[PDB]
Amino acid sequence: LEEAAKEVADEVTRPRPSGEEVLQDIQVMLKSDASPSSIRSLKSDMMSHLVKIPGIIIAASAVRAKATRISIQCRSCRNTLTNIAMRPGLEGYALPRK
Amino acid sequence: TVVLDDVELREAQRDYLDFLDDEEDQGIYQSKVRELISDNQYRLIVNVNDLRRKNEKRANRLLNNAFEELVAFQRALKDFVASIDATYAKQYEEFYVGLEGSFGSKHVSPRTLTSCFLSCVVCVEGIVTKCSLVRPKVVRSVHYCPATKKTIERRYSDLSVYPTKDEENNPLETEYGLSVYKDHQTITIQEMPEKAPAGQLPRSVDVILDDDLVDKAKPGDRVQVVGTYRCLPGTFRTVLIACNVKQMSKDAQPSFSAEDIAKIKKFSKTRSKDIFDQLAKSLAPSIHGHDYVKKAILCLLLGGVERDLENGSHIRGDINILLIGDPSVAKSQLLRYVLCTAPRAIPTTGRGSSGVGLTAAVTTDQETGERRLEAGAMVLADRGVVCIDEFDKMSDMDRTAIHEVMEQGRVTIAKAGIHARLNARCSVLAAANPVYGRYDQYKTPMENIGLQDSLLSRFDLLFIMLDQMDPEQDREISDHVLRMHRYRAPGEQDGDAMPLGSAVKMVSAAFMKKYIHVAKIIKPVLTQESATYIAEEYSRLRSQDSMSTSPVTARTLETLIRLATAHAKARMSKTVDLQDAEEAVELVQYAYFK
Amino acid sequence: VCIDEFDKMREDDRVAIHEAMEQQTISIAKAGITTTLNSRCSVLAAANS
Amino acid sequence: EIDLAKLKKFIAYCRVKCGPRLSAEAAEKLKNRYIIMRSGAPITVRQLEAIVRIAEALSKMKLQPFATEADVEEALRLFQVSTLDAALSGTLSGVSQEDQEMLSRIEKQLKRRFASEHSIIKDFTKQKYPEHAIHKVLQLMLRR
Amino acid sequence: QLYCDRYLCDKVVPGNRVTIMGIYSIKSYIRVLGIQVDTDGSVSPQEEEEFRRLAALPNVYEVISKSIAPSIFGGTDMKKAIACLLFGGSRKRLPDGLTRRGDINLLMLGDPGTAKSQLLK
Ligand SMILES: Nc1ncnc2c1ncn2[C@@H]1O[C@H](COP(=O)(O)OP(=O)(O)O)[C@@H](O)[C@H]1O
Ligand SMILES: [Mg+2]
Repeated sequence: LEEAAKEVADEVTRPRPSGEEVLQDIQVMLKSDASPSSIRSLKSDMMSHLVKIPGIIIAASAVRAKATRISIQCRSCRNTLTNIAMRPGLEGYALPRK
Repeated sequence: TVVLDDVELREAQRDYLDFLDDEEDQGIYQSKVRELISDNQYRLIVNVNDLRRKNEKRANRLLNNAFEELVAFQRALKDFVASIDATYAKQYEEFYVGLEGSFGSKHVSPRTLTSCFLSCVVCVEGIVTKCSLVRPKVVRSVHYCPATKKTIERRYSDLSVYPTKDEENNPLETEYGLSVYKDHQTITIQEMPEKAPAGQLPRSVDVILDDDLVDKAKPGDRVQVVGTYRCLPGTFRTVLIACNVKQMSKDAQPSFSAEDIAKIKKFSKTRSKDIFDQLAKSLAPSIHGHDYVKKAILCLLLGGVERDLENGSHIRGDINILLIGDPSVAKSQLLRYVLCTAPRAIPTTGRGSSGVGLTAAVTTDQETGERRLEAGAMVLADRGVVCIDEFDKMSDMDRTAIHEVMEQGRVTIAKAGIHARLNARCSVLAAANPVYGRYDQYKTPMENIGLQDSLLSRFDLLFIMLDQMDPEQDREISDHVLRMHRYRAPGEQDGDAMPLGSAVKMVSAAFMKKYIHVAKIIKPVLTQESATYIAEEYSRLRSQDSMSTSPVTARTLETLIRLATAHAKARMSKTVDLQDAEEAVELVQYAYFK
Repeated sequence: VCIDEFDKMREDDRVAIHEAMEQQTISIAKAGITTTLNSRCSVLAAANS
Repeated sequence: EIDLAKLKKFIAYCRVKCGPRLSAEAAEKLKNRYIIMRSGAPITVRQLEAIVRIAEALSKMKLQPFATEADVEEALRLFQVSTLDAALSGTLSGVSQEDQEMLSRIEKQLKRRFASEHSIIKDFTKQKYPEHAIHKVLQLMLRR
Repeated sequence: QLYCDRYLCDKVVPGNRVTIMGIYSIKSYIRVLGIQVDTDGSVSPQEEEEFRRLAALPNVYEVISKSIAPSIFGGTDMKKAIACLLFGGSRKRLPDGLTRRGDINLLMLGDPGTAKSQLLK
């Protein structure tokens, strides 16, 4: 859906000014009128399943930066693995074996 | 694996050199480098729009890829300087390029500085809060190996690692002269506190300064810096590398809309004399009485005009008012009005800001054990307003530190081996309940709280409000209070109250805020008539001083001058007026005489 | 907000409750920006001293 | 009598549905009464607003968009019970002309003595002075 | 644990009632994808009629006072004060846009031995 938003946005705004010609990614945020599911009514079944729940926020973190696209270099061999996507979520990283 | 030729870098460097080759054209950049050479500095300034005009493609290339393009640019600049003079180029190992001009999307604020701008040029505008000490950063270290009789070099740049042994473990001695070092300071910027929502969080951005850029900034300065926003080595941390810094004027201007200007000019020309009184009534309409106090508060907002003499004087235009009165009086409500009303204000308690307190303070980082000069609440209020509540509860250190800013408008700190002299020129509205309540009109105003009488001398005005049990007056206040209680919005059915939302004749606060901002731009000067009139009034007040608040002194004279100057702003008069001094005189007489 | 032994607040809490009752808001100052948290809550305090 | 949940449901329902205002007749009744307490005195403008909110709370029970003079009378009755409670609490606490007077007496006696620390405090406490009043006077002289 | 990265992030402050659309996930957290904020506010006819009935009662003040805390011993118009706190005043908006607290705050000083902890509970 995001890629669809990317293309349709581009062609709609195809003649961008100079410098603006570079296309930027789009966050296709979502919403719904469906009834929120109670937080207590949550089980492992809906893992990796879209859920809508109510709530009240107790704490917030600072606006930090997390890496989506990364590239690394083999320190000795110079072998470079470029444009590695890092999965969205609260994960760390993954180093190649060699 | 040795790079031989970069045609892109080759052409890009040539394009800059052609741009710098400003002889067929007006000579603006050729003159600049000539002036730079005479200046003996090594950081040229560049307007981006000139590059756009001469080559839009190159400018877009620069802004989208800041790092490599600048490296080509610095290459061209050094080559161009060497063309004009080789030896002067040989003085410096390198040269630097300062950007300037308009940036459509890349001109942002720390609030709006998104992660998307990484590797792009960005012109971040904001306010400095924290500054680190100047430190010499090593960039290129030369070593000598007596065993091999061989010299070895290393460059760090973006890249324990300090080499000390040859591969054969020969000792290495560092040629300190040949090694390259550069002063390097770090500061932090935040959004301008006036234009920032209370709901959102701080967005602090770290800035790196090097070479001449190091001490071209201090805490509590409104600046815009153009630089290359970059990540850091490792989820990552991100910092901005400065390419050029400039301290914009803190006054700025009320751009807003011409409609606001027309409405202001229309309203001002409607009743210029009554604008002062009308504003006062509409200043704090939720509170009945204390009209003279409202007049003074308006005078505080508009303030005076600083006068600076040949002797380096900085005779302040700011006004400082102290309010004392029993609890359950609208003093606190007055401050809420001023915060909502003032153009550039900031609240604070008797404690002051956490850790830093009222004025600045030195704080170790505790994440790396690194000293940081943190601006305080007072410093951020420079050329603005500060509202202090529970002013009696000020700490003794702050009770001393307030003296300097009240007198000189600048706070100094040499402690922790850290030297700084910050600007804190800020009209201050302080308030404090009397101790144990129950003010007595027999002791000094100091004795009811305790201020040493230096602060009372420093404050331009002191107003005392007492909880008099007059049935008529209490009826007037209470009837006003209940009228506010009974008041309901035109659109409502007397039913439910306002929703509990997550978000947070009489003129509007915003329009008033716009007008005082416009009035603050106005610079009313003195009139010989009013100067003669006020001088007689002061001498009259000296004659009144025979009778036995503080006695009239030269402090009171200058206080009246600022008050007339403030009223001169209130009517937008380009000069002071007898009305201005006359309003100030009665105001002062009301303050010292009940 | 039911508060048993309201006298035994923390000192920072004692600072915070001032604005809270006076404004129904908790203000946290981080340098210049001072974020605000709405607390339009009634309070039932209890104490002994 | 009413269920715990039912009371909660009523409380939420009336709150979200009704924020009562003050009727003009009830308002002037309170106004004259407020002046009487001031002349009799203590009552403050903060207490006036607190009484107003209590009256709104009372009328919100009956869901009246306006608060009656009887509703004001109910609030003043409860407030005056709190005011009598406040008088004895101020007697307990010592927080006030008499408090001002004894603090001045404490200041004068201390100046007579001087111008251990525990012994001084205990002797002042044994002279029919509160410890909090002694501590307050100590803080003030340090500030002064 | 909620995880908002792009423009969805930084749209909220702690304490707000909101409704999130996201993905249940475990490392146990949410990959949030959409947010709705209760920027204002958040009833069967029978409940309405009951509350209309109850408010119309002449001794609704007295019954509410007595009915709330019969379990506790030693209550006389403290129950009334607890009620009025629960009902609360009107969060008035002043003509010039300022606001006054709609709440009422009560203090129960005196004997900790008395079972007011039950009353708070
Ligand atoms: N002249 C007045 N007109 C209207 N309200 C007043 C007046 N004097 C006091 N008040 C009331 O006092 C309350 C605020 O008191 P506050 O300023 O916090 O006390 P202090 O500043 O002495 O600590 C407001 O609710 C306001 O209604
Ligand atoms: Mg106050």
